[PDB]
Formats: sequence, structure tokens, C-alpha cells
Amino acid sequence: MEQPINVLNDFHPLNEAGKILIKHPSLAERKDEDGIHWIKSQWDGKWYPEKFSDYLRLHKIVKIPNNSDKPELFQTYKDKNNKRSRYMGLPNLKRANIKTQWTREMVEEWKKCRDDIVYFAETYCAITHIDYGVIKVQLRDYQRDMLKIMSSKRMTVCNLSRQLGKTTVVAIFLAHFVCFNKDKAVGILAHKGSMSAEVLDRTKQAIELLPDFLQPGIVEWNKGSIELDNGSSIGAYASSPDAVRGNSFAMIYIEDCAFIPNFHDSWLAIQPVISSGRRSKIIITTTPNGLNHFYDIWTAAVEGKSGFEPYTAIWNSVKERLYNDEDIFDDGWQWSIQTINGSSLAQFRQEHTAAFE
Ligand SMILES: Nc1ncnc2c1ncn2[C@@H]1O[C@H](COP(=O)(O)OP(=O)(O)OP(=O)(O)O)[C@@H](O)[C@H]1O
Repeated sequence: MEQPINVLNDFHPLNEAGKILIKHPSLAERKDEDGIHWIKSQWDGKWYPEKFSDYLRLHKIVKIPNNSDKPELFQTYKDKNNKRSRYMGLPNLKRANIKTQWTREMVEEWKKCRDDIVYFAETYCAITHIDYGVIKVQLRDYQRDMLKIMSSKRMTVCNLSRQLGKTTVVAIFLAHFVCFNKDKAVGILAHKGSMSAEVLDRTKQAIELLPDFLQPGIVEWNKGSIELDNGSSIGAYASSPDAVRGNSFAMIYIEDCAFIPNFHDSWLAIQPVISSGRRSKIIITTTPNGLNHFYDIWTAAVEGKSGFEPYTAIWNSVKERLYNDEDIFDDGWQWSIQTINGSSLAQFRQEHTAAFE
């Protein structure tokens, strides 16, 4: 007699020792509904179509309407044809201090965006589709949760895995912050100034696609910073105490925190900012890098020993990974095995499961 009767013959390297970290898909609940077969995921308890074709089919493909002739359709309207209203002849950018008249519905739609960040993102923000082109973004569940937390909590620390599309949500969040808040100076810090400039570029891209009524008048538009008519701005800097002390930020965003050398001095400098009577917001995102400065920040937050709200998302947050090479749902069995085999368990744990090793 070989292994017992009712024991699966499929094994996974992630289930390295007596502990089952990933359950085989054949053990999952199944059901038929809406004319197709569904399988329940062990990662979020949600139902997913068995066929990738259905998973894709169920996604809404909607383009960002191009309308520069009907102001009555203010939601998609942008007066680019009339260069006068344009910021230095720039078609997609609105000029500052341009006295304008609004209707009642316009004020309500503007307020709705100001108070519902997720609605704002999925109605006026977009991503580029390889073939369908530039379309409205359908936020992944983790992106939706991340947006809500960054917006509702004063200070947030995010421990993420790699390649989750997090820059997309950060850009949207920053665009939302400066477009619906007045006199807010935002500072983006990273190891290298060029890294911060990239985060700023993604944020500028989001603001550029916005319709006239949601888009603030542009006052400044540089590679290292921008300023809007409402007095809000964003600046890209290289992390250092000087950069922190050098400006009075209403919000500081730190990119890839665990990979910033000697971040300790920057962290110390940020303490007065945190404890300031102005109630500044602090947002940190990064993938882990061992037991260094970030591990200390993360642990304090998880332990509830600081004012930071912890948030985490790992490899299974990207649902396309839950379908195998044959376009069949397998809850990520194959994707994780190939990723581990192509690297190692240690690399996978750190890069894809946000472990501190
Ligand atoms: N919710 C989403 N729906 C569809 N596509 C998305 C979504 N979020 C991100 N993407 C796509 O993922 C791609 C990469 O995203 P992004 O640049 O944010 O990744 P990142 O956070 O910089 O990390 P990495 O570059 O390592 O993936 C983009 O081309 C974007 O179109």
C-alpha cells in the first residue's frame, strides 16, 4: 500500500512542512450560476468563473469619452478646442483663475467625487489596455481597500508584494487629494529623486485626463513639482532630513521605504511632522527588506503601538494569477509553483508574500 486512500497526489513547494499554506483547487466549493461554473477562492472566500474567458467577459470595458463640444455633458467635457481656457496651449490642461459658472448638478457631482474616492477613481480615472486602449479603471479589490484606508486614516503603512499595480492606486490617491483639498502641500519622498519624479508623473497623468469641472486650474507644471488653483501642490524629493525640514507638508508619501538607505535619520525627522498640531498625513508603501527600519515601523503599527494603520496585500491580489496556462481557475496553484521554481522559496516569501524572512 502506497500513501493512504483519500490523499491528493499533487504537491506544492509552498507546503514545505506539515503546514498547508495553499490548498489544492480540487478541494474547493463549486457551483453553477448565471449559466457558467464557479469556484470559490481560498484567498478571499469569493466566487470566480472556472474559465478565464468568462472572468474577462464579466469585466466592463468602457472608454474615457472624448467630448470637447458639449459643455452640457460636463462629466466628459473638456474645452480643449478653445486655447484661451487652456494652460499655455496645452489641450488637456485647464488654465488657472478662470471664473466659471456652474449648475446645481455639477456642484453635487463634484462633491460626490470629493467624498467618494472609489467612485471618483472608477468613473474618471483610467489605465491603458494593450488593445482596447485607454479605458476606465476597474479597481482590484485590494486597490479599493487601499484607497479607502489611505483616505480615511491619517497615517497608513502598507506592506505589499511586488507587481500588484500599486502605483496606479497611489497616483489616483494623490490626484484625488490635491484636486479636492485646498492649500495642501504634498511631498513625495524616495531613495532617488528620479523615483519620486516618476510617482509625480503618474499623478500628473491622472490629473490630465480629468474633465474641466473636476480638474483644478493649473498654476505650475514642472518635472519636479506642480501647483493648482486651489493652492495645493506636490513636490518630488529624495528622502533626507533636509527635505522633511525644508517644507511644511500636509501630506508626506514615502515610496519603497524598506529599500531606502539610512532611512532612520529621515524617520526621526518625520516625528515632529507626525506630532505637529497641523495633523499631517503620512503614507508609506513598500515591499519588505528583512528586519531593518521598516520591520520596526510595521511591527509597531500591527501591534498598535503607533498611530499608523497597517495594510497588506500579497501575490493573490492579482486575480489573473489565479488562472493557469490552460485558462482554467486553479486558485494560483500553477502561477505560484512556476514563480517559486523560477526563483526560490526565500525570494518568493519576501517578494510575493511580504515576509520579513
Ligand atoms: N485595476 C487595474 N486594472 C487593470 N490594469 C491595471 C490595474 N492596476 C494596474 N494595472 C496595469 O498594471 C500595469 C503596471 O501598473 P503599475 O505601474 O502601477 O505597477 P507598479 O506598482 O509600478 O509595480 P510593477 O511596475 O512592479 O508592476 C499598468 O500598465 C496598468 O495598466
